[PDB]
Amino acid sequence: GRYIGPVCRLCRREGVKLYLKGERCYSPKCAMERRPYPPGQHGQKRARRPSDYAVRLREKQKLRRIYGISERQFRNLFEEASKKKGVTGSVFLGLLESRLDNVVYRLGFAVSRRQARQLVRHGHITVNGRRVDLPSYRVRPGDEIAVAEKSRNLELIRQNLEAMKGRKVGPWLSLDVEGMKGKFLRLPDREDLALPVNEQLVIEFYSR
Amino acid sequence: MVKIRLARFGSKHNPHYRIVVTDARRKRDGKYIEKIGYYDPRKTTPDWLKVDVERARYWLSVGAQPTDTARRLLRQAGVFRQ
Amino acid sequence: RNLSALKRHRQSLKRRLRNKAKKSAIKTLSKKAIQLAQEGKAEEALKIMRKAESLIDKAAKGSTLHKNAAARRKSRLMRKVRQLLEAAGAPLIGGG
Amino acid sequence: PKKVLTGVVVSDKMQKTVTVLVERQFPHPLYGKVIKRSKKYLAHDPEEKYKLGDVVEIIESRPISKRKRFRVLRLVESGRMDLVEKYLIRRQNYESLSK
Amino acid sequence: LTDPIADMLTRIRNATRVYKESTDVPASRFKEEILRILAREGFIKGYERVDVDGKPYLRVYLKYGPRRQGPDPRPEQVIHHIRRISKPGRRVYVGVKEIPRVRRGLGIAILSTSKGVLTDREARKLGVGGELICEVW
Amino acid sequence: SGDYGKLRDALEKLKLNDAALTFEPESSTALGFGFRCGFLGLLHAEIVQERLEREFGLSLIATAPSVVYKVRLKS
Amino acid sequence: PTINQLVRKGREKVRKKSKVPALKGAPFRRGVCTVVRTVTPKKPNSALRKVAKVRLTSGYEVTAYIPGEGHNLQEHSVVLIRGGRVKDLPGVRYHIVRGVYDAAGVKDRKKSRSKYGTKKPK
RNA sequence: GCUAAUCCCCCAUGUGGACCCGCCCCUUGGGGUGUGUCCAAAGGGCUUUGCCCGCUUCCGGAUGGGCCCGCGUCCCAUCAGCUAGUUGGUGGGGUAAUGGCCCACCAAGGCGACGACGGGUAGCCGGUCUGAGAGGAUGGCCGGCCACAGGGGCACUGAGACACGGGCCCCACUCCUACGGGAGGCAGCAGUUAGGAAUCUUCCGCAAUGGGCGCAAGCCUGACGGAGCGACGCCGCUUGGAGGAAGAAGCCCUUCGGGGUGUAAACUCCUGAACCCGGGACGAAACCCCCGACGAGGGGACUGACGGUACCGGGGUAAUAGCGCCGGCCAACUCCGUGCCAGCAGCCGCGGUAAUACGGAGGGCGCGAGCGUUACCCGGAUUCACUGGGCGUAAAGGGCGUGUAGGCGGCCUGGGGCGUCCCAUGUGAAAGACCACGGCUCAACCGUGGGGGAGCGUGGGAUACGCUCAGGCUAGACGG
RNA sequence: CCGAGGGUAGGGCCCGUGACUGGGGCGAAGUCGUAACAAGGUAGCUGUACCGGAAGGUGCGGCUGGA
Ligand code: SF4
Ligand SMILES: [Mg+2]
Ligand SMILES: [Mg+2]
Ligand SMILES: [Mg+2]
Ligand SMILES: [Mg+2]
Ligand SMILES: [Mg+2]
Ligand SMILES: [Mg+2]
Ligand SMILES: [Mg+2]
Ligand SMILES: [Mg+2]
Ligand SMILES: [Mg+2]
Ligand SMILES: [Mg+2]
Ligand SMILES: [Mg+2]
Ligand SMILES: [Mg+2]
Ligand SMILES: [Mg+2]
Ligand SMILES: [Mg+2]
Ligand SMILES: [Mg+2]
Ligand SMILES: [Mg+2]
Ligand SMILES: [Mg+2]
Ligand SMILES: [Mg+2]
Ligand SMILES: [Mg+2]
Ligand SMILES: [Mg+2]
Ligand SMILES: [Mg+2]
Ligand SMILES: [Mg+2]
Ligand SMILES: [Mg+2]
Ligand SMILES: [Mg+2]
Ligand SMILES: [Mg+2]
Ligand SMILES: [Mg+2]
Ligand SMILES: [Mg+2]
Ligand SMILES: [Mg+2]
Ligand SMILES: [Mg+2]
Ligand SMILES: [Mg+2]
Ligand SMILES: [Mg+2]
Ligand SMILES: [Mg+2]
Ligand SMILES: [Mg+2]
Ligand SMILES: [Mg+2]
Ligand SMILES: [Mg+2]
Ligand SMILES: [Mg+2]
Ligand SMILES: [Mg+2]
Ligand SMILES: [Mg+2]
Ligand SMILES: [Mg+2]
Ligand SMILES: [Mg+2]
Ligand SMILES: [Mg+2]
Ligand SMILES: [Mg+2]
Ligand SMILES: [Mg+2]
Ligand SMILES: [Mg+2]
Ligand SMILES: [Mg+2]
Ligand SMILES: [Mg+2]
Ligand SMILES: [Mg+2]
Ligand SMILES: [Mg+2]
Ligand SMILES: [Mg+2]
Ligand SMILES: [Mg+2]
Ligand SMILES: [Mg+2]
Ligand SMILES: [Mg+2]
Ligand SMILES: [Mg+2]
Ligand SMILES: [Mg+2]
Ligand SMILES: [Mg+2]
Ligand SMILES: [Mg+2]
Ligand SMILES: [Mg+2]
Ligand SMILES: [Mg+2]
Ligand SMILES: [Mg+2]
Ligand SMILES: [Mg+2]
Ligand SMILES: [Mg+2]
Ligand SMILES: [Mg+2]
Ligand SMILES: [Mg+2]
Ligand SMILES: [Mg+2]
Ligand SMILES: [Mg+2]
Ligand SMILES: [Mg+2]
Ligand SMILES: [Mg+2]
Ligand SMILES: [Mg+2]
Ligand SMILES: [Mg+2]
Ligand SMILES: [Mg+2]
Ligand SMILES: [Mg+2]
Ligand SMILES: [Mg+2]
Ligand SMILES: [Mg+2]
Ligand SMILES: [Mg+2]
Ligand SMILES: [Mg+2]
Ligand SMILES: [Mg+2]
Ligand SMILES: [Mg+2]
Ligand SMILES: [Mg+2]
Repeated sequence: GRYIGPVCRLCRREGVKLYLKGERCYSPKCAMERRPYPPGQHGQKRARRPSDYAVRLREKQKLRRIYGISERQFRNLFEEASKKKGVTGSVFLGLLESRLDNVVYRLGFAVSRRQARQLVRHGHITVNGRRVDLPSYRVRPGDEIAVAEKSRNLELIRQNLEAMKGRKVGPWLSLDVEGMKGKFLRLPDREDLALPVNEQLVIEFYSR
Repeated sequence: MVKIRLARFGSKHNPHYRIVVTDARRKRDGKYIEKIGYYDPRKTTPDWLKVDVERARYWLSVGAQPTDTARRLLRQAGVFRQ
Repeated sequence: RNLSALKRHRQSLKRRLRNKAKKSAIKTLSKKAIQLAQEGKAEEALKIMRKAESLIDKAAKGSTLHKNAAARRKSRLMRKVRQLLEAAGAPLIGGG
Repeated sequence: PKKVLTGVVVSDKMQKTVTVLVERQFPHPLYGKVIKRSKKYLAHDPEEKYKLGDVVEIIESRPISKRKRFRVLRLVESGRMDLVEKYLIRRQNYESLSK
Repeated sequence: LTDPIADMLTRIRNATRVYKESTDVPASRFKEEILRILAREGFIKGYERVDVDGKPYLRVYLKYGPRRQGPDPRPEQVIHHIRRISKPGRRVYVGVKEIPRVRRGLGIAILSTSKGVLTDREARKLGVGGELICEVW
Repeated sequence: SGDYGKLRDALEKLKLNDAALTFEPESSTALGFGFRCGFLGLLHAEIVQERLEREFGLSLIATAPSVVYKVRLKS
Repeated sequence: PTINQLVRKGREKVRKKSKVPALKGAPFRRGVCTVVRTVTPKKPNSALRKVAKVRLTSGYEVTAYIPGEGHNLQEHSVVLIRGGRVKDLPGVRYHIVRGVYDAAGVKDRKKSRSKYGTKKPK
């Protein structure tokens, strides 16, 4: 299945925080605040003018690791954006951003995307009342994503939810703290996510 | 003779029949003369049984013999309703 | 090792004899009629033609002859006979 | 509809039969150019009233023999022996195409 | 002369490229219909019917852009491109749904239709197709 | 040769009822692809070859047997 | 050519030739080694390249390459060949597959073991 | 020898129907009519001066078929000539029916460079794969058609067969006799064996859908519904999550200062695949019975192979990772070993004692229940070029004329309206592709709806260009 | 009568194989000479003819891709 393994090494290679952990990420304990050069024996040697293939490859790998997705699933979502009408880079981000495990993390039920994945997978999340443990679920406009209340009094969710008391959610979402519930309003515009990714490079990757 | 019967479509453990007028001698999923309605026996959707009442009586009037399950579904659509 | 396909075989044999016997008479009486017509002899020709017409149409109640098989037999027989008579004429009793 | 074609009698030689050479035009499926194709039909002439050079119409019909299933419909033009001459030359050119 | 129309297109092409004021093409009423469109769209100034040693010709009046700056001051052409589509070797016919769009509408296609000689845009407007004569841009 | 096919087959097709027979391939400049066979006694060897010949129509030759000598040179 | 010429004569489809006819035309073929020896390569390489002549089930007899360091094949070894020439050995159009029939895996191999036919070591 | 019937035959009745002849309409044998001849039938249950199922003849319908025709359907021209039932005619035979399908007789015809005949290969289509399209490749599963049932012939019975699990004969093979003769046909489902790189259970159930027979109860149904096995393909899911040192050990590198593996581990917290307990399906309401009338309508009961499965609730454990690669193409580099050896290799090429290219190691890159390899198809290959190529010297102008078929053809008018363009209409099955929505917690998969076109048929229209016909012109061509 | 097929005799095409034979491709460091590339030491090439271990030589005419 999904990757599982050291993730700092991942953010180090891509040369930017991928925020793959939530709490330590915004700390000075992060290897990126700490040692921001790619892993292994050669991270500290001088770079070499990247080939243009590598620049697109590293840009695609960047966007994908952010969301913790397989290349199989990343490739299918990109194919749908392409075959779909409308600007492919944006519909791609939308299609990625419409993911269940992602909307859970983005809402605040979980501190990191890997945790939201486990939150969805362990039964702790409901789409419109019904329990939905599939992490790749396509959340749709006007869907109510909530915490299954037979685990509403759960020490992780309470903590992380209280941490949202105050914090804002994206302009495309809503969140009833202590309702423990949220709405997907519309699918996000490209401007809404401030992603460290030139997604058109991803398009150029897959058109080789 | 000619028949009004169910042709199974759908997938495994997901039967979706078309109610269908065809020659008796074809295999049940083969070429049929006309599709006069459908039928989802698990009622997974609001309208799990459509029948074009006019055509059903036309083939009825012309000699096409409904089975039994098709007769019940046609009846349940008031096709025989005098 | 069995069937009721043996039955169908046995029954088929019975019917084979029945069809054979009927089609034989039909061929024998038609010929006799056409031979009488060729000599004319028209009184006996039309009589045999009528017993041939009879048999032909009795063969086509069942399986020995198709309707259109009897009609073609009857057509050609009534044309051989009549035309042979017409070459010296006089059609006596029943038939035309 | 029974098919109706127009062509020229190219052969008389047969009792109650005329060979009607029939031509058609169409764009090549791949190269688009307009090309001509042609096909000889043996046509039923129950009164041997049709003869060499007769541009005629033939109509699809119940089979009359082997390979004979058009009847001549009506005459359309007479004495077009140029059409016939084209055919025959083509045939005679075949004498030189051997080994 | 195997293709008069082609010959006019090449008579105009060869003359514009040397910046002739005019060029004569032997007369035919079909060519006038084509010239008429080139006039009506401003690819040529116009034409008149002349006598050249007692024979009928069509004097085409050619048009250029302004004299240019720099090395090589030769003006831009108005007729950049004029080329035969349909030809005696391969006639080319299109239905109304297959009328091409020459240079995203910055060019034209001229066609012969049983409703007259038209451009791509009148063809589509009168709902007819026909023989694709040339493209010009 | 290349009755070899009918020989390797005869051997296999008979082993599956002979607990004692053992065979395995070996080559020979003459006469080619054969089999080095273990038997449980001379009379057992006589009976196998009689089966091959009389029930499989095989004409063959019993030889040898020879052993894989290992060699150590200077290396 | 002219359109007319193309109508008269068409274009010819170009038809690919098999580099691997003895397979006929499967992905692999079984066979019995008849000769097992070394062979030398052509310029600019010098080696004692390990090789088998193989009599195939397809009726063909071909020389196949024995990849990897060391091998256990002798005359009368049953073997499986895949497509693939060895460029230094004109005539050698096929590779024996290590770890199938009587061909052992490469001993002590730790890298690329799925080629060379070597199980993951404990 | 006995004997019954819905078995067979004969007589009768003739609504009708068939056949000969005449006449009318109609136009290939379509329809009407007259006379003559000829042709029918069967009984069974019951609650019984009525119902149910049968039955005979006829017309029409519906469905399904046969036959015919236009057009499209691979390679070789180093296959160029082919044809005597051959091509047509007359009359017959045969069939449901046309036909040289068969036959007799007569004529001398038929076909072919627009590729006959011969060879080779091949079931064909909806589709499938690739492709920007055009095109190319393909025809497994599903749907439609065709063909075949050990090899070959044959007919019988029948609405229908020249019949996979019917018959007859011959052959090959295998197997049984008591020695006369006899048995068999898995290209049905399982399954065996052989061949092979390689392809599954001698499973369950007729609960559903569909078929046959029966008034019905019901019976049979290896169709089918399921379950099994195989990562074969696609989709979904897990092997954890958060915290956690300027940072353990081990290992690798090192200018021995240091760097790396690495927040990775440990360890803290908490979540809870597996598993356990309880429940537990949808798919199944008809047939049937009852009221009504056996109808419409009403009411009612029966029935689950899958399966105690899915799924729900409760409890509950930190719980498989691999494979390919790291000279360039191409993403990823160092140490050691080896020393044109052993080995790598898709191409370029690498190895000759300091190898980012061999082998191992550490690190790294890629993908992840997969990853690689071999085979093959389309692409990249405008490298067969219709879209979309070339030929002075790169491959490529015929040695030069003359000319046959063919291709192509200046300027003007009319007729036609074949090509071409337009509009309407029919056909273009279903599945699939596409769009939309909807159902399985998602997706795969499935459902409903929708738009399809080209092509071809019909009808109507147009006439510029190409064509045809008729007629002109003088500029091309030829003549004096 | 026709008729599966069996048989008899004679053709045609294709595949496999064959003593021996022809030339061809290829193969790290064999032998002979040196024909061509620089008037390559006789300008080259060329169609044909004849001759010679081999490249090649020569004749006849041609080409310049030699002056
Ligand atoms: S910690 Fe810093 S590095 Fe490690 S994951 Fe969060 S961001 Fe990426
Ligand atoms: Mg692509
Ligand atoms: Mg007799
Ligand atoms: Mg005839
Ligand atoms: Mg070397
Ligand atoms: Mg080398
Ligand atoms: Mg390995
Ligand atoms: Mg009685
Ligand atoms: Mg009677
Ligand atoms: Mg004859
Ligand atoms: Mg004669
Ligand atoms: Mg033709
Ligand atoms: Mg075949
Ligand atoms: Mg392309
Ligand atoms: Mg296939
Ligand atoms: Mg099929
Ligand atoms: Mg068999
Ligand atoms: Mg048989
Ligand atoms: Mg048989
Ligand atoms: Mg047979
Ligand atoms: Mg019969
Ligand atoms: Mg019957
Ligand atoms: Mg049979
Ligand atoms: Mg049968
Ligand atoms: Mg058959
Ligand atoms: Mg069987
Ligand atoms: Mg089987
Ligand atoms: Mg058996
Ligand atoms: Mg096997
Ligand atoms: Mg085997
Ligand atoms: Mg099996
Ligand atoms: Mg199966
Ligand atoms: Mg059933
Ligand atoms: Mg049933
Ligand atoms: Mg699976
Ligand atoms: Mg440190
Ligand atoms: Mg350390
Ligand atoms: Mg350490
Ligand atoms: Mg350290
Ligand atoms: Mg962790
Ligand atoms: Mg541990
Ligand atoms: Mg707990
Ligand atoms: Mg149920
Ligand atoms: Mg349970
Ligand atoms: Mg790789
Ligand atoms: Mg790559
Ligand atoms: Mg690189
Ligand atoms: Mg390697
Ligand atoms: Mg070294
Ligand atoms: Mg490499
Ligand atoms: Mg290495
Ligand atoms: Mg998966
Ligand atoms: Mg390719
Ligand atoms: Mg490309
Ligand atoms: Mg191409
Ligand atoms: Mg071209
Ligand atoms: Mg080129
Ligand atoms: Mg050259
Ligand atoms: Mg050249
Ligand atoms: Mg020349
Ligand atoms: Mg030349
Ligand atoms: Mg000339
Ligand atoms: Mg000419
Ligand atoms: Mg012409
Ligand atoms: Mg003209
Ligand atoms: Mg027209
Ligand atoms: Mg369709
Ligand atoms: Mg014979
Ligand atoms: Mg015999
Ligand atoms: Mg030979
Ligand atoms: Mg030889
Ligand atoms: Mg010299
Ligand atoms: Mg020299
Ligand atoms: Mg010299
Ligand atoms: Mg010299
Ligand atoms: Mg010379
Ligand atoms: Mg000399
Ligand atoms: Mg000279
Ligand atoms: Mg020179």
